[PDB]
Amino acid sequence: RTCLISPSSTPQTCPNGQDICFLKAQCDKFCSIRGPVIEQGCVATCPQFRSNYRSLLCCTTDNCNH
Amino acid sequence: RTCLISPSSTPQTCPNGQDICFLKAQCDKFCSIRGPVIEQGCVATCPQFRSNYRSLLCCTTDNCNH
Repeated sequence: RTCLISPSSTPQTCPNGQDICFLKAQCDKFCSIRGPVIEQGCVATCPQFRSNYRSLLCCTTDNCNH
Repeated sequence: RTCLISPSSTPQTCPNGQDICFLKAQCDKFCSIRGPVIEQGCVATCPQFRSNYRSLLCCTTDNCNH
């Protein structure tokens, strides 16, 4: 499908297998002052939820990861 | 924490030990007369991604499940 991409959050077209879009907010040792580290794009699966995240969003819809 | 709750989406403090809130949405047959079934609450572990799901948001912050 198509999903949004990180930095700029624009559209990009997945390859076969990347049927799912995601938005992932994760925390470094400096989550509290910097903020979480965001990363969106095309995944093939929904990444299992690491304790360090402020949140995961996994959606099958184009550009749904926003 | 206090997470948003399904039928009505009023905040409710997770039973001590449940810190992550989630928002789920899948379609059923009336997925065109109403839209997807939306279920939101408190959990222990973020739910397993499930193919037949329109979306699944797992966040750890108050009433974020929205």
